[PDB]
Amino acid sequence: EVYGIIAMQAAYRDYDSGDAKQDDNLGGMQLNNESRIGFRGKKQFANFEPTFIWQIEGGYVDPSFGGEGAGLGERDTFVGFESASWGQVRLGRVLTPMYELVDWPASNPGLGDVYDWGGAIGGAKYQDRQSNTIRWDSPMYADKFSIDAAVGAGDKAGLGAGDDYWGGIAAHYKLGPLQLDAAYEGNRNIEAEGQTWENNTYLVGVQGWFENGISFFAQYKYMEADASNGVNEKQDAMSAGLMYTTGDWQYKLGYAANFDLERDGKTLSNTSDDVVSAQIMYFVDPSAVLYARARMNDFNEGLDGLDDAARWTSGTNGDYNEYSVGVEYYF
Amino acid sequence: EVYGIIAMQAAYRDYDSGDAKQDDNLGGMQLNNESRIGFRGKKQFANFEPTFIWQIEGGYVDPSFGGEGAGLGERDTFVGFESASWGQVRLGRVLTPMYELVDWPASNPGLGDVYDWGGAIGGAKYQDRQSNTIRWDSPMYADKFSIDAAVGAGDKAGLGAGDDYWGGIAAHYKLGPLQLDAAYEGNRNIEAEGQTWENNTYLVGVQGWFENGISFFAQYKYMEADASNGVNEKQDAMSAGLMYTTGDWQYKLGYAANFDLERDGKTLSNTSDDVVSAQIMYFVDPSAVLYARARMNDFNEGLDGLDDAARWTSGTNGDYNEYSVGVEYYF
Amino acid sequence: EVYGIIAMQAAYRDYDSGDAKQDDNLGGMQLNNESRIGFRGKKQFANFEPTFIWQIEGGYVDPSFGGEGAGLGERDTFVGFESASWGQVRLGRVLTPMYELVDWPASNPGLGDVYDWGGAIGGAKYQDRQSNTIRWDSPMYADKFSIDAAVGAGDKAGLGAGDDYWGGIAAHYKLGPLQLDAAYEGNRNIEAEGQTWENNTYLVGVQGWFENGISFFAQYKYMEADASNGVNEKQDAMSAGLMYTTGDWQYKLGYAANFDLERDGKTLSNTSDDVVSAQIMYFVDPSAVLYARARMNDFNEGLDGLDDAARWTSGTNGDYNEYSVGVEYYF
Amino acid sequence: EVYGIIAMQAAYRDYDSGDAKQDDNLGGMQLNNESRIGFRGKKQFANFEPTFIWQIEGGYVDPSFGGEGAGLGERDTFVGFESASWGQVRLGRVLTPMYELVDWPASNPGLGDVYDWGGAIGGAKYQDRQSNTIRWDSPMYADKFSIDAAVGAGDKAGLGAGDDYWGGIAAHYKLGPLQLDAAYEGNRNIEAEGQTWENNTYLVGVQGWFENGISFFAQYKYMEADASNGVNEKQDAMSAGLMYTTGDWQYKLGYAANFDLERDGKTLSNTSDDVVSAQIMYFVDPSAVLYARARMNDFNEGLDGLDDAARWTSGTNGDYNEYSVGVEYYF
Amino acid sequence: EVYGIIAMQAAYRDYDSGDAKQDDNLGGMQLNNESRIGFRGKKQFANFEPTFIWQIEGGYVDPSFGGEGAGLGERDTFVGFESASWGQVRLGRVLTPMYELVDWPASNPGLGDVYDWGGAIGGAKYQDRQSNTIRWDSPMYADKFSIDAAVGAGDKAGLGAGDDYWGGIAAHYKLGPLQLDAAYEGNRNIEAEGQTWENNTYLVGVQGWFENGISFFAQYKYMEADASNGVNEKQDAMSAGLMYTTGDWQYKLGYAANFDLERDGKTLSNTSDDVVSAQIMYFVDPSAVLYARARMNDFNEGLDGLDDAARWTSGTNGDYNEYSVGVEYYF
Amino acid sequence: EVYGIIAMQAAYRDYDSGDAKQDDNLGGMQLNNESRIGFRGKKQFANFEPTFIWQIEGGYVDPSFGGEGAGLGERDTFVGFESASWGQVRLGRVLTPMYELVDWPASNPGLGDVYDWGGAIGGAKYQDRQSNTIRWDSPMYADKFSIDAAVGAGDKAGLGAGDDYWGGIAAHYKLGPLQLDAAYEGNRNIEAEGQTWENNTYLVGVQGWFENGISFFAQYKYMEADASNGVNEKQDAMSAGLMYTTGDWQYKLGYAANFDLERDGKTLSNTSDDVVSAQIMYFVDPSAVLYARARMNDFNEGLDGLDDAARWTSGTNGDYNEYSVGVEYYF
Amino acid sequence: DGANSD
Ligand code: NA
Ligand code: NA
Ligand code: NA
Ligand code: NA
Ligand code: NA
Ligand code: NA
Ligand code: NA
Ligand code: NA
Ligand code: NA
Ligand code: NA
Ligand code: NA
Ligand code: NA
Ligand code: NA
Ligand code: NA
Repeated sequence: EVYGIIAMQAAYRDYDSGDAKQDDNLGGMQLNNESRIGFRGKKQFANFEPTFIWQIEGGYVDPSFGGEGAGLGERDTFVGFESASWGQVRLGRVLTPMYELVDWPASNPGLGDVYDWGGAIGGAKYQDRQSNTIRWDSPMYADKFSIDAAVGAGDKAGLGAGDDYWGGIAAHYKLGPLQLDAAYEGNRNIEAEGQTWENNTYLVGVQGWFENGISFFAQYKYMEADASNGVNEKQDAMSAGLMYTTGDWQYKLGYAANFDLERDGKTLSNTSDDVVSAQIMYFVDPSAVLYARARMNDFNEGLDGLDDAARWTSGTNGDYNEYSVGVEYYF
Repeated sequence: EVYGIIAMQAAYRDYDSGDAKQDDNLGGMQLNNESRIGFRGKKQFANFEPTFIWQIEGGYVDPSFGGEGAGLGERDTFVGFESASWGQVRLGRVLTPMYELVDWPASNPGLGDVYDWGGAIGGAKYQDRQSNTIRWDSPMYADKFSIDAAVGAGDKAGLGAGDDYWGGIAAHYKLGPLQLDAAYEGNRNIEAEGQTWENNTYLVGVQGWFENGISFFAQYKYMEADASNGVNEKQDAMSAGLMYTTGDWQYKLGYAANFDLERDGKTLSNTSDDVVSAQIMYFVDPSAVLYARARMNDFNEGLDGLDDAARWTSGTNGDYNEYSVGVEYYF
Repeated sequence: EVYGIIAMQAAYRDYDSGDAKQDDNLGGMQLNNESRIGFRGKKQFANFEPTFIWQIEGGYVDPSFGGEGAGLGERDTFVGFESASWGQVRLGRVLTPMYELVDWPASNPGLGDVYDWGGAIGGAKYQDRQSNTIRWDSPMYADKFSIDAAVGAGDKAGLGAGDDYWGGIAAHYKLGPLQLDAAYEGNRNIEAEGQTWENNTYLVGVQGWFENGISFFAQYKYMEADASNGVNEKQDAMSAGLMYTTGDWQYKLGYAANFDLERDGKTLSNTSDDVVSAQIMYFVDPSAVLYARARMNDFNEGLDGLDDAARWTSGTNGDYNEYSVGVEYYF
Repeated sequence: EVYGIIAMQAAYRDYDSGDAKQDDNLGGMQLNNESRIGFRGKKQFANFEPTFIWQIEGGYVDPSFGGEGAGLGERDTFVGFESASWGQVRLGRVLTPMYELVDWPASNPGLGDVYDWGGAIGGAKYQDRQSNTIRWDSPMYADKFSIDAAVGAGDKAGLGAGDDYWGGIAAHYKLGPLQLDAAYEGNRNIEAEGQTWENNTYLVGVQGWFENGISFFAQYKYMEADASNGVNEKQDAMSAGLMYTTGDWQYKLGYAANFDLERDGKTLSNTSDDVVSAQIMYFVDPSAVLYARARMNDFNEGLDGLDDAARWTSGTNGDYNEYSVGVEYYF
Repeated sequence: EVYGIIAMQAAYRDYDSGDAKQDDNLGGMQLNNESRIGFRGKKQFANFEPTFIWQIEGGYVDPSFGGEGAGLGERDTFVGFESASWGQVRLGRVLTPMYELVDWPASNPGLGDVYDWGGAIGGAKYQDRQSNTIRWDSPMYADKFSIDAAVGAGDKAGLGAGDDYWGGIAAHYKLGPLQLDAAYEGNRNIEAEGQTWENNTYLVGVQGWFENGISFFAQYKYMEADASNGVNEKQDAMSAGLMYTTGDWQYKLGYAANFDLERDGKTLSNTSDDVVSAQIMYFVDPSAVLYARARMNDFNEGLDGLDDAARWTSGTNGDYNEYSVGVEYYF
Repeated sequence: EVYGIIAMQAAYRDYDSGDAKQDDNLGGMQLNNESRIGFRGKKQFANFEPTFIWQIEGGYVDPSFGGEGAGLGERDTFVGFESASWGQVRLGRVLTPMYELVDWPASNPGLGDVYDWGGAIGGAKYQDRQSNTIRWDSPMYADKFSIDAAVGAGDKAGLGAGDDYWGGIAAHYKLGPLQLDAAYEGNRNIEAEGQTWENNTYLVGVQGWFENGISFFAQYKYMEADASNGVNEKQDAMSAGLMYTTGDWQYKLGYAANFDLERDGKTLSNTSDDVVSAQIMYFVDPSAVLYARARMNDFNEGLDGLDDAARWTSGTNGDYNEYSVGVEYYF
Repeated sequence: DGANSD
């Protein structure tokens, strides 16, 4: 089958970076065209009971801040096998068990700048959608509880330019209207900032959906990092969102924050970021949503890494607020 | 739906640039494979009257003078809505109302080197296919006259690297067998040559189709440009074509020229370009055409920009003639 | 029609390059995802007896040692015409008549590093899949014998940066359970190493499939090359494979080698490569295979080109072993 | 007056031509006797102010690779007039203004095979000693600046077998211990290789004599040539020498090279020559010198002209080394 | 008589070998104690006119990368005779005529890794300090020209484990402020890599000292070797240094390089080394100096010998930079 | 029983040795008369189960390049015993298992100069016909596979002038229309070139006869040798032939080559031989053949052994072509 | 199919 998500967002950002020209360049109206096409299939092999699965998804065809055009293979693209008894195995490019909870529900709406790829820790907090990955997603035991487990090569190892690697695990338990979530990720042999790091991230969170129309999520994230010369970094983060869905409408309030980074026991001044976000969504069709969204990003004010040079963060480019309306359609 | 244009052109280029080695490099036989695949669809949302439309078109899969491979999203790719009374609005990557007329009919056959991206004027005379664009296409009011209007971000703004922007408007009027066309495009905040430019291009043109089988087009294009240090540039251009369609054949004659560039009132000598072109086309099938084409490109002799460095034109590489055969098939 | 090959390979490589860190970087576990999607179709034009054919194949969506994503057009992408009497012609990006025999059967399993793009000769021993190509494939005359013939522009010429070109021819004869293969390719006007080269490659080979379950192939490859300064280069190569097919299983043993290169009659020591490879394959379905493979690559020690710099070969990165399992599924 | 140069050179040449017999024939010990006798006089005519001058110089009486015997008139042989105010005019057989600088200082010691008559360009780079020439030599104006200027008939025209001709000019400027040199020569109507050529040669150079005994010269030579079938040729050359004179000894180190010939914009590989030379000289008398010299010539490996036959060059006979002692006596 | 050189050098090495642990092991701060004590004397025998001479020198008492302690006799240790008329003859352990020039001036400052014992050739390019040696030193004939000549036993022959031997000669010529150097060494019956080698090394060089305080040296080294299985190897090297001496200070820049090795006509890629070195020296006393030194070593990447095993070079341990301060005191 | 082969070959040889007279002597027409008489018998001894067998075959009565006359016993001459159950043992003068495969099929037609006694390896690659030999020939077990095994004294041991000896084994396998051949031979205590050698030769080969009239053979030979002074030599050779038999006619194409010899890791340049041969044979009678044959021998350029003297090969006498007709009659 | 040249 061919499948797609046609997704367009008109988003205006007003920055406050401390440079008028920098504010002028990064800000303005842009279209974030995240439409993507994919191919997918199953097949019952004659000489193997579990059903073979495969998918090839293209990338965003024209995101904001990027040029036009995407290749086949940039998003979830894999082969694998599935059995009703033991779940699903997937080889290729997939989401890490940790990242999947970081992205949904905890990065929506527009909380990603802070809670996804934001943060100041050194090394690699976790991977987000990684090539060279093998991932097991177990079935929902007793229609209540599931496990996600994966190991894979690192970014540099996937180019023959390193020996980075990672493992991760996540679990979910459904308890009536609430679901409890726990996730872990460990990255190893990460070459960055002239050092080599080991990262360890842990996540717990809760999601709730109620018959009266209130739904919410709340997540707590703890990331540790250790350099090979003995430096240690630790950072805390959280994410929460509250939603009331009535009729064709979903009202959403979102909050996520990173707290000050602690290096060798010393708290670093102004290494926290946070975002507050409100979003109105309209179910215009069983296959599409319209939405309007406003959010304010207050980013960290800077920090140096372990090479005495500036360490890049989602805050480097400056604080900004964003107003956006959009559409997403699935087929 | 999936659609495609399968397009192959075998083109021999004979250069006469003043360097025999360069002539051998640029010239010779090449295959210009302008084939592209696209996906598009319509969808009636349950809770919104105007019909949703979308398209994702791929790039040329192997053009001459370029490498192989093209991504999805490189050509016209957009979302939008349409209604019978007020037309269609499109957001995403589409042609500007000005460019669409420069391209068709005025760049066919092989007049593009002069009339499309040719010319010596500074700044950004007009955009062609532009991302980060909203474009309204009016219906053909009273089966007589139509409006095309769009605003969008500029090349640099789409990377967060500028604040350029642009707007454009075009109109068509049917008067019996003639169609009158007028267009305008103004580009703003164009960073080039160490200056900041304002561009304003004006276009009027006529197209005619007669029951006797003769068809013709003629366009006059006027480009003004203003740099931020006070320099003024003006360049005039033209394009015309005459074709006779009889039975399964179309004979076509095309001529286009840009005339000498005027900077601060002084016309710069030998900065004019023109092309003459002949094309034989065979309607090999309701969905395909064969064609053979010859054209002679005589380009301008050079000019410096406002940074006292050479300004690139379609003539930079040298004069050349072209002999080509080709096929185009639509599905 | 849409078509694809879904092909996934888990490959562990153990390197021996003479550099520790490099061994750690290049070696390790990777996923080599050679999945690819294509579109192809035929069309009978009303006014042209030969039937129109076309194809657009995408590239590997996530190969080892590379990033994710492939564009449409990276693999066999062409237009053409075909007839029952004189075969088919293809214009575009196709395999060279010689290369098709170098790749299949002679580069499988994992013999390619030695026999495909391996070797030390200068210039361009042959092309592998070239744009700007016209290729004729005759029918199987008398259901016994076929001809493949092609000419095309070179790598630099396809960018307007050179005037290289090449021609090639290949022939096969069916003799009971045996197939006799002969091929030639000559490349001209190759600019490399400060010289201008002419290459001439010759290949002879045999394939056999027997009712007893044994099948085999063997090829002998002779490459000559001539620089514009009078230097002559010569290198020979071979490849062979032995297969036992029983039931749903295939045992395959493969060996390939490049021999010492000769420069102006002088043998250069340690300019030889060879690879030994073993493979067990399971016909898991009429449209899919599973396979396990191990191979040993022993590469040349390096050589200088004619510009007093090191000339790249498949051995530059070092000797290595590889252990792999994989899946291939066709649709 | 009668005058002479008694000059005898014993030279052993070791050739390395790629043919044994040829090394045998061209190489070996030879005596190169460049002795020559001359007559010259002045005469103050009673009815004409400028003084009449004339000279008749003989050729080399038994050079190497030639038979014995020379006629009177083979070297500088001329009539002319001279005045203190306007210099001297010479009619007859004389050196061209350009050639005189190529020969001295730039061809000594043993640099002549490369920088004198060596090179691969077509036509006639310059004349050397040319009959049918009128040459003007200005005085040393302000004991600072001098002009040499000449026009003459060409080699074929001097036999009534053509209409080739040439003109040339040279200038010298003394700047303290330095002398700046520039020369130009243009040959016209040169019939060779089935074409008709025009050559334009340009020269710049510096000479220095310093009070501590250091002297040096360095020249840059630029050769252009244009054939009547549209072909263009270009070749660059250089020559330099370093000298120390103390007491009765002079040490000399010399190097000169032609670079690869460029034809129609394309560089021809290994059409370059170079020579290195060392010479020790003993001032055995105010009127004579003894000297020992060793030099190595590495010549181009061959090239074709515009009639597709080998074009003769200074390398045609092969690379060689030469060791020689000799004597020169002046009277 | 007792004599000594008290020599201490504090040196920091930063390595880049491709393994971090090795880089850590070989690098760091070390003290290189090259102090040595010696005894020497003369004696006029009653019944022998030439004066008896003898010397016994100890080794470095604590060099970097070695344990502490040295024996008497590890350095120049000999008997001999002297006459004013025929120079001096020495029997025993001395520097070979060539090595003495390699070491001084051509190995200073810290160019020794490249120019002294660096290089890739097989056999023995030359001996350095050699036991079981006889060496003649001519007087300075005419206060201008001297000969150093020696013959001796080889490394294995001095243990009764071979029959290697060697001869060598060097000459120096004073030319005003210049000294011309030429040396040769031939080693025979050298057993290595399963073969028996002959080496022949040649050196030419010049040193100059000028009254204004500039001094320099420059050397060119040519090593060829022939193995008993017919393999021939050739490698070039050079070394040069520039010094400005003003007052109590000497500024030094040094460069040395070995070039790519040639085996049977094949250039071995990346078997060349080079070093750049800077040194400031303080004449702290007529008998002592202080110095500071910085140097960068870029070594070859490895090569196998003729036994298909790695051939040790001074590059085996990896590239490194060195910063050092030191003292030398003569008494 | 009396038996014979009546065999005459008229052969014209044209040599190309680089020496006339040498070409003249070796060349010309000669008659090569390989006719020979033999006597044979079987005999059932009363008191020994295995049957007694014996043969005495004479030599060639007048071969080319030799004098007239042959004695009884020069060719296969033996006593022995044979049994249906275990095959036959033979004592005397026989072909060695290995020589039998080199000679037939691999030395016909006229491939022997290269593949039989050709080759450059030192020592003794193998024996051919040897006295003092015991050879066991197994039966064709299961009508599929046979073993040949033999040991014997060496050439010098059979005259009481040495202690050389040898052993060998060969095996044959029937696979439908194919015969697989493998053989081995080792020679020991071989005195030559002042050393004592060990040789080891290995051969694998295939022959096929198919009902459609095509037959073929192909052999691969690898020869190693090790001297008592430690030198090791290695050489490759191969042989193949193609036959089409229709009616009373046999067309045969033959090719064989020895490749460059490797001594102690060094490839010796131009120590390879190859021969191409074509033969047309007429089955003139059930007991006789006529034939015409042409072949080209291109031999090695020379090599020295381990006593620094030229080592004799089949190339010693020069390259030659041979055109010949002949007859063979059996009774 | 294809290569990996450099
Ligand atoms: Na964009
Ligand atoms: Na990543
Ligand atoms: Na899951
Ligand atoms: Na790795
Ligand atoms: Na070209
Ligand atoms: Na319109
Ligand atoms: Na990858
Ligand atoms: Na290519
Ligand atoms: Na074919
Ligand atoms: Na002349
Ligand atoms: Na003058
Ligand atoms: Na120490
Ligand atoms: Na030594
Ligand atoms: Na047998």
